Amino acid sequence: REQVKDSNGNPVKRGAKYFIQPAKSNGGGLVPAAINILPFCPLGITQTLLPYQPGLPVSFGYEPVIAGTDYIYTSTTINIEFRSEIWPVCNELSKLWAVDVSSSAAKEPAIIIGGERTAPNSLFKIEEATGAHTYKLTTSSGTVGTIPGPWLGAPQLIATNDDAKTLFVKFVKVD
Amino acid sequence: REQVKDSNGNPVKRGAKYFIQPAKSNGGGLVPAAINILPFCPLGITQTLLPYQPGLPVSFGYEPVIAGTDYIYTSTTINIEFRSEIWPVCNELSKLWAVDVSSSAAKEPAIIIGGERTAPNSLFKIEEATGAHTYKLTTSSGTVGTIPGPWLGAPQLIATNDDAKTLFVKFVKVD
Amino acid sequence: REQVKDSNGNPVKRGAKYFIQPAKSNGGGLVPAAINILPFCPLGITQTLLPYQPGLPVSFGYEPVIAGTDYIYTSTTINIEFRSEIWPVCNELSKLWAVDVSSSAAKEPAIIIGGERTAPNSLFKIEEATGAHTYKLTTSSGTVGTIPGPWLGAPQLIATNDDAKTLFVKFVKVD
Amino acid sequence: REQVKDSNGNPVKRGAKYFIQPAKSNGGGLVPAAINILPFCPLGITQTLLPYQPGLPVSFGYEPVIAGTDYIYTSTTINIEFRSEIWPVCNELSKLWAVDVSSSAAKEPAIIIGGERTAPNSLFKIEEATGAHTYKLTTSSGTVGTIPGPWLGAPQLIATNDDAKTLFVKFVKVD
Ligand code: 68G
Ligand code: 68G
Ligand code: 68G
Ligand code: 68G
Repeated sequence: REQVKDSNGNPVKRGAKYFIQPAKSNGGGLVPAAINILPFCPLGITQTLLPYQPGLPVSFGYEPVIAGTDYIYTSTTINIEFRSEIWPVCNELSKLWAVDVSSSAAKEPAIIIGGERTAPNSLFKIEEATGAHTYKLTTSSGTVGTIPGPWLGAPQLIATNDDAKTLFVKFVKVD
Repeated sequence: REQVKDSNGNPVKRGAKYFIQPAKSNGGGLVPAAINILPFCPLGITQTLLPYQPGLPVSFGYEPVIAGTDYIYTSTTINIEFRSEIWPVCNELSKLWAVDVSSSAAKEPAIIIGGERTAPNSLFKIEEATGAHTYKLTTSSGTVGTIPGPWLGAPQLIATNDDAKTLFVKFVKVD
Repeated sequence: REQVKDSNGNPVKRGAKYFIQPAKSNGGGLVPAAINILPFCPLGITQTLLPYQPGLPVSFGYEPVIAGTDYIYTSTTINIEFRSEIWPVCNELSKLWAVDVSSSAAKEPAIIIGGERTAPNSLFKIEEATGAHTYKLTTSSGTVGTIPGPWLGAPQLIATNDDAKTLFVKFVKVD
Repeated sequence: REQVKDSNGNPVKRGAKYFIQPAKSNGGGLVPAAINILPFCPLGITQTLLPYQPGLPVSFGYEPVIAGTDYIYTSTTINIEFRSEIWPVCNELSKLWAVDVSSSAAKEPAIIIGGERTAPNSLFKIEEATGAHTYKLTTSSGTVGTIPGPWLGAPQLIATNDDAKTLFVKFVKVD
């Protein structure tokens, strides 16, 4: 396991703010977005198609434990949380990424917003991918990938074990 | 072929306005509704969950042809069009029901709003079912049925060969 | 004070279901609708422009008191409440009509959905208007009238003391 | 007239892409946003409340005329256009900023999206303010200012002669 690095080569700091930006793409960062109409909670996660939109920042925290370091390592379980002062819907749910485990979850389940910090579906690992400062995210339900989503076909995050669907990302420090 | 009858026993007249109401249901009539987020045209068709809502009016017209008669007969191809002065979106498409034949069409294709009068996918038949006063609609892609749709699970219309999904309806003359 | 009558001449029953339908109009009954974008709660009340839409039913209950009668009388304070099994937004607020008394209320304040049963802003009286089975509604902030609202200019309910803005209605028993 | 300068001291070039960002603000750049519900075209312009969102790019072009120079000068009439491949609504109107001159225009009219290049209401000037690198925009209806708008109070652009409402901005060169 190695220090995960941001897009400028510096190791990623626990609790600090990063945009997640899909490598080698015309569109922008990852953002919350409704994936169902009504009810529209929990929200899904999509890549915006808009080129200079950087994403909504997130920060990473270890779970469990790791009373050692202010730095994020690969292959080690974290929670991923959106960081926003404003959050005008879905307020009874958290901002933690989580894999949909509801009774309507799809065979490749959507990644939603609203996990509980300790529940197994909220745990991710960051792993090295082939590509400088390029990574992938995994979960116990599969690797994070995409399919075309409901907003003009923008990529929507799901968990999948189809290798051709993996989402490759880099982490861009919020400055 | 028999004369199709409205919910008061009278023959259904070509060009007059009817609500299409699902038989044996605590919900209301059939209404346009978005089935996709963006783009949201073409519109789909959904049964409203609200009990007192009668649906949006439609009318029926022979296609092709038929100049013998004022009435609508079973087993005979017609167009079905919503009738509404107010139509604030998807103005580039008609108000004619049609089966989705677009490149993204599901295996059980949605019934969408926007057909061309002579197009094959715009032709329906009315057929008798058991009782009442009760009918079904058929197209060359299958019988009109429903699945749970994006508006709190409200039934959404589709063309299907699954007999368990048949939507049984009555036609309520508009005042 | 007199028994208020429905559109079919029968006195109005406490707790029973009625559509409120503006007299002498091309459009339909009164319905909840968002009057602001975000936040969209509390909901406003508009007249739908769609001709055969009857409104969302309401029922009237005395407040205070009146331990006497199953019948609604003029000039006597009631609450007005929307009656719907389904209510998919604004759930932390009631379905009682009320006059907006928030810090952003307009000089002619909107009628909103969400009053508290005993608060003074949730109290209405039904009064006779010139017209058979025609009434108006009043509140301590003024008579219920309309202005053009945000949905294609559909009439939105407000409280006003401008006599030219009064909304004249009839009560149509839900059958 | 002076050469207008971007937030890095370089002269602003006609036709190149800039974000317009409000000076001294915890919110982001300027973006199209619906200001009316239905119809929702034309779009208005709002400052986003989200801190890391840079706004949607614009570019500037002389109108009329001026073929001496590549750069944008103060005190000189230009068009301002949003620049975006993705434009999923209001396609019947341009991406040009304009002052609302429609029959429903407020006393301090909204700045809307959809002007005609030669139309008077589509002409702006850039003027210096105090520091930085800081400017304002003016039109023949007044200076561009803001009021709290329909998206959680986010500032919405309008033309005004109220000096207390002046929006002070910098121009951030798009990468
Ligand atoms: C429900 C709540 C949400 C959506 C519907 C939606 C939804 C979305 C969508 C609109 C976009 C991501 C997809 C995309 O790239 O779109 C690209 C941009 C467009 C397609 C053009 C503008 C779309 C407008 C804003 C929506 C019009 C609503 C239509 C008319 C309603 C149709 C309803 C039918 C059922 C009839 C988006 C984005 C987006 N969202 Mg979103 N998002 C949310 C929720 C949140 C939310 C709580 C947050 C934290 C403040 C949040 C953040 C956020 C950020 C930072 C960003 C982006 O940069 C965005 O990519 C962006 O482009 O915004 C313009 N979102 N969020
Ligand atoms: C886009 C355009 C459309 C929808 C999104 C939509 C959509 C819909 C839906 C709302 C309903 C059918 C489903 C139902 O039973 O719901 C029942 C009632 C509700 C679910 C509660 C009210 C929902 C409100 C009105 C909309 C809120 C939208 C949310 C906040 C957007 C968030 C989106 C996320 C992605 C962020 C409906 C109906 C409905 N429609 Mg619809 N419909 C259209 C389009 C039309 C249209 C052109 C017409 C001809 C005038 C038209 C008519 C029409 C009629 C007559 C009726 C009904 O009686 C309805 O069943 C009804 O209950 O209206 C309240 N519609 N139409
Ligand atoms: C937020 C929640 C709501 C709206 C936005 C909205 C809103 C509304 C509106 C849509 C209509 C009343 C005004 C009217 O006559 O419209 C007439 C019909 C149209 C203009 C065409 C269809 C409009 C579609 C459904 C909405 C598209 C959403 C657009 C694309 C979003 C634009 C967002 C911008 C910011 C970018 C309406 C009606 C309406 N509502 Mg509404 N209503 C609600 C809320 C409720 C609600 C909780 C209930 C109890 C189930 C409820 C009931 C209800 C009933 C029974 C009825 C009607 O009969 C309605 O008049 C009707 O025509 O529905 C189609 N509504 N409700
Ligand atoms: C209709 C079309 C539009 C809106 C409703 C709307 C609307 C808006 C709003 C949402 C924001 C600006 C205000 C803001 O800061 O909000 C900040 C973030 C939020 C308030 C949370 C997310 C709200 C979600 C995305 C929409 C939910 C709609 C509700 C559920 C509808 C209920 C309606 C009731 C009547 C029933 C916004 C932005 C926004 N827009 Mg917008 N915008 C448009 C149109 C466009 C448009 C054509 C473009 C060119 C691609 C476009 C771009 C654009 C960009 C780049 C950005 C931003 O960065 C934004 O500030 C942003 O934060 O996006 C999330 N927009 N655009």
